[PDB]
Amino acid sequence: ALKRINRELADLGKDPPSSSSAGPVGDDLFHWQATIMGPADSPYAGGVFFLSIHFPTDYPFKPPKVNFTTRIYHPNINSNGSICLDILRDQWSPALTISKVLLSISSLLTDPNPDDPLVPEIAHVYKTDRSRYELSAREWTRKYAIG
Amino acid sequence: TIDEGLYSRQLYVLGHEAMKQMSQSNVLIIGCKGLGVEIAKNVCLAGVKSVTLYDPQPTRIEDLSSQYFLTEDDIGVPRAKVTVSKLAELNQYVPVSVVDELSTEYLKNFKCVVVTETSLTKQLEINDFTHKNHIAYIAADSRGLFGSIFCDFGENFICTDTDGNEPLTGMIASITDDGVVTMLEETRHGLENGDFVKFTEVKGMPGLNDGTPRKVEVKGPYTFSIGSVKDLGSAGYNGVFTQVKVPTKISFKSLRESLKDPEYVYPDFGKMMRPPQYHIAFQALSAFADAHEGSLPRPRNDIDAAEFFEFCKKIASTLQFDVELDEKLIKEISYQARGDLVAMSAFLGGAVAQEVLKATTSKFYPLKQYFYFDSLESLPSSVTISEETCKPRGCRYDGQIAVFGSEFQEKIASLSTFLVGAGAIGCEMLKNWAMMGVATGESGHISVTDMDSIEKSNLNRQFLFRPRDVGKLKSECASTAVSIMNPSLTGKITSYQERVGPESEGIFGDEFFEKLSLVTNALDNVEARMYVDRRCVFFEKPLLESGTLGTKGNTQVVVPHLTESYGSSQDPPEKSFPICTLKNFPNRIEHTIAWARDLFEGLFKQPIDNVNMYLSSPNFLETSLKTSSNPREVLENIRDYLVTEKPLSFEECIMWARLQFDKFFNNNIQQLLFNFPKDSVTSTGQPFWSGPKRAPTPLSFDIHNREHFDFIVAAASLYAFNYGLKSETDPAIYERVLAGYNPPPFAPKSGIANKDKQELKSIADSLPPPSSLVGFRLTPAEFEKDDDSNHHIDFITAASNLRAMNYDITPADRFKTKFVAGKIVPAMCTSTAVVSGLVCLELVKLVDGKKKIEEYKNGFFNLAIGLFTFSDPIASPKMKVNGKEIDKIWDRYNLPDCTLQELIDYFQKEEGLEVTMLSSGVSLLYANFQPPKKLAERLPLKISELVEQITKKKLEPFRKHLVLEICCDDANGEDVEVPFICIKL
Amino acid sequence: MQIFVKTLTGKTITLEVESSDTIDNVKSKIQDKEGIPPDQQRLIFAGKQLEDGRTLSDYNIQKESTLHLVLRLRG
Ligand SMILES: Nc1ncnc2c1ncn2[C@@H]1O[C@H](COP(=O)(O)OP(=O)(O)OP(=O)(O)O)[C@@H](O)[C@H]1O
Ligand SMILES: [Mg+2]
Ligand SMILES: [Mg+2]
Repeated sequence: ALKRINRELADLGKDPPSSSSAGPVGDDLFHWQATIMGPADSPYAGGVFFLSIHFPTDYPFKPPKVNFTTRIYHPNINSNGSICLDILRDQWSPALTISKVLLSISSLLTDPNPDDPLVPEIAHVYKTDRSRYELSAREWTRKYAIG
Repeated sequence: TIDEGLYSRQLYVLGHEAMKQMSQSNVLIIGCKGLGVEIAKNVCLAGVKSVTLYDPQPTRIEDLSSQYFLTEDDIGVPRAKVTVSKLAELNQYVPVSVVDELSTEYLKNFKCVVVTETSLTKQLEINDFTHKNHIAYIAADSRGLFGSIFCDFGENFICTDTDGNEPLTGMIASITDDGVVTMLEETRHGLENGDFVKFTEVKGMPGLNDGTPRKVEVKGPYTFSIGSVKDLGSAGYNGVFTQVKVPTKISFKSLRESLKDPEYVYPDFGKMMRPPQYHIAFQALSAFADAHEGSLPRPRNDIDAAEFFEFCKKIASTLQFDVELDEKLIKEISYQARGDLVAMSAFLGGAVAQEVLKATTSKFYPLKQYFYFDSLESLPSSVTISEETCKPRGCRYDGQIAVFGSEFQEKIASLSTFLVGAGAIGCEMLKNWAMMGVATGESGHISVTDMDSIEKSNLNRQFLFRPRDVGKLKSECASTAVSIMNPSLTGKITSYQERVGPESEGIFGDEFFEKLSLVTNALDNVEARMYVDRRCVFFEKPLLESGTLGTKGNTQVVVPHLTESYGSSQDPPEKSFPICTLKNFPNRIEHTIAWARDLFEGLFKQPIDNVNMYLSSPNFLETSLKTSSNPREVLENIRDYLVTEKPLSFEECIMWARLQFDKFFNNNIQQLLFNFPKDSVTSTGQPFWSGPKRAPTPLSFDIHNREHFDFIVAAASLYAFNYGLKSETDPAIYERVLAGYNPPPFAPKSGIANKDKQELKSIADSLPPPSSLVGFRLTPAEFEKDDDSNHHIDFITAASNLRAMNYDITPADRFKTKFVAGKIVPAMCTSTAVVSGLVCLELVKLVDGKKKIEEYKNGFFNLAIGLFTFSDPIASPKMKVNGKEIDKIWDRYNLPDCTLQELIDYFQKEEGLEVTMLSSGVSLLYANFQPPKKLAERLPLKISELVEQITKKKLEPFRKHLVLEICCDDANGEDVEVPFICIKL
Repeated sequence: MQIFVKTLTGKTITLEVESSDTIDNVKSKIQDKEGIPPDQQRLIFAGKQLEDGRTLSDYNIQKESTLHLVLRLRG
């Protein structure tokens, strides 16, 4: 557990994630605060989104608990920061690193999946009125994800 | 009329119909020695109609070797008479009687007949009658480290269930015209060739919805075939298939016929030539007993062994057995003829009780027909076993001394064990230890720890407890009961009510552990198992793990420096459903049950906690405004539960329950259908509500409907409990109050700055001040499945069934809802007995100090199919460090409480390794990539001081060591694993 | 003509393509340059996911357009 977590942390340190920066909170290895940079050619642009990662005691045999802290207007992310990611609930295997999870979350931010949504109203707006969805996403990422 | 309050765990293994049929069967038991009493105990706990005992032989001292209902005051009294009184107390629904004489015709009164400690002629006489009258006949025998079971249920036994697995069911994607049924994406049907299935909710092929079973021809992990469906239709879309289980006919042979041509059951495939030897050996034993006035061969006597071998030769010649007799094994059987071990008795008693249940309930696949077992690997080899040492000493341990000898008895009597948990396995382990004489010497001792209390449902498989003991601590009751069984254990047993975990290290510290000899786990969760395994690995103590699940069981042994630990193996984790599936799109009853549990927690538990915390913590609002993920939710909960919706009577509680019904079963569904209409399509043009997504429909409140009324009653009762009001159950008040209710209008909303903080502040200041409410608290609802008067399971069942009605899912009853929501683990008394027997058979190996890894056996078994298997433990992995052989698990570094710099220099100069990471507990003490200033501040500090500074908590006075995890790189930069560090404070 | 494909890590890959080129050909080029199997490539342009069997012109891709290469995840 501890050795695997430190190996992942060192791997992150050796090769910078460029678009991400994860590190332990204080000195606790089972609580990380990660940062994600919004994709440039998306409404979530010029934005900094903070995520909290809680490694379970049985890591890597149980999925880490990843929750958004910054408010985001996304069909697959609710108000509590819960992320509709398949690799975090039942598809988890002891072979996925935190860098892979961050890349998956960045891809999710790149394009939502409204056919299996978590916030039905946002998904409905996205499917029906695309321009209003874009405007709302830009407003939210300007109000919350900046400063 | 099954008392589900007592058979709660057993019904999940057998079922309602099985137990109903079981409660109409009579069981006769011939022989009341250790095996007979074990069988009777298991049967009585099972719940048969009644039990009758027959054993007129007067008691003898040696009989106490494995009979735990006999005391030294009963010498000279018939065993049945002195055992019936104690057996009658186990279960109040199962009368126990005694018969002084047996007549053949009398046997017609019983459904099953179990025979032990009976000569072969009498067994033949009994079987010749019980076979032709269709009476199940089971014969069991235990000789030292050997055991035999024989079953005969008649010529036309009907077995309804042959494996005990639930019928297989699944969701279909498409069925071609040629019967090719395909499962959904990434879904395995699991069917096997020749199975029968029935289809329902099939679109495009209505003919398959009739329900007639059809043959299955598996074509792959995702597809199978059913034959030709040409007439019914061309292609079928979606639908659900469910397996159908057909009864099987099993034909048994009588004992007289089966003696010549037996049909064996092999408990292990590594030794397949033995059962033919035991078949001759046991018959030779019977002949020898008949030829010496029922006197078995004396322990470790050569003359008797030779005579027994001559009898074996004669029998083999007579029966035309074309098998060469193994002289060593047969003479070993001769030596241990008079042995009587409590472990073997427990194992065979569990097995035979399960066979009795199979005979009565016509369930599971029975043994067919001979089952010969031996644990000869357990015979000690580090002590002297001979005629002089094994002769009886006129004590209650003669049955065990006849197998192990006096020196091994002295070794056992000085053990210092540590038992974790006091559940069913704990009770069986304590019984076995008391019978074996464990820790009865001057230097012996026993320690048992368990923080739980006795409950009604626990009495079904924990025979050391009685209804008068409900509500008391398990450890004290178990210790007192075992002290009663064996008086010599008076003062040698200590009972703790402490949970084994990080917080109890002040009690189970270095001093406590250094004196132990072995640790035995009887836990039911993986966290505690892992913790105890880590403690044993650190302290290098033998560990005995055992687990059960329904009729399945396993036992594992961990030996220092020999095998791997418990944590080196990974088990499948719990399945958690995606949040999106639960929140909006459920398709199975499990999803609705999980949603109902979440609703219960969010309605009756979390808002109450928030209200209580607001009235206690002076600075709760400010902390919540910037700490919680939804301060507005917390403020709204506080307002609603304090001022806005505070009930003044139970009528207001009923109105609130009605409002919540509308909120959760009528309005949210309308909103969802407004966002995604039933005719909407996905981005690819496919219909949205297709496949795993079922279109919901809002519910209209009908008071006459049962489910609606149940939900209203449960919600109102729980709300009244929260506010401490007087609830009621008469339907008249509910019907009167709900008649005058006007539903507020609701229309789905299409949607379409910093003032929000101002609104939050306005809400906050609108709340009453904490000073105005002193001494006022709201009682939260803590989930409790085992109580049927708190409306918890009732509410969960009602909510789950209502949501199932929303999505057209088949509702479940309160039984299945309690099983799913409560995470109830099915349990049986027979499985517990078997695992205890196996663990106690490994315990003697541990005591003897066996070194080779081939002499230990991890065991697995499934009693639903009569499967037993044993495999050698996995050796601990080795590694190369600095050109030396290091054990990955059982090796460590011992260092003083030196400074961090000194530790790094030691690892550099001694092991030639560069330290890159050093951590203790859950804190990162040192990392190679930290800024130089931090390291220069931390380098010259001692390890203890560094840990205290980083963890911000002083070390406890009882702390005597530190366990450090270190990751280091070699000279070339290649990562090399190293064992942990044991800093001595 | 020329197009740009942006990855999840901020990298920009320049490709020489024609408006008539199929999506399969572009995925083949991306596999040749980055080694990512086509089955795992999710190409996005102007908020629409490129589908196999079509051409760039079907998506109105013109001089120096920008695409996104993301992973395949559903649920
Ligand atoms: N960490 C622990 N430390 C000490 N005892 C424990 C620990 N975890 C579980 N136990 C005890 O282990 C025993 C487990 O036995 P068992 O599961 O049969 O009982 P139960 O959990 O009370 O019953 P049931 O599961 O049938 O509702 C219980 O006495 C439980 O108190
Ligand atoms: Mg309990
Ligand atoms: Mg339990």
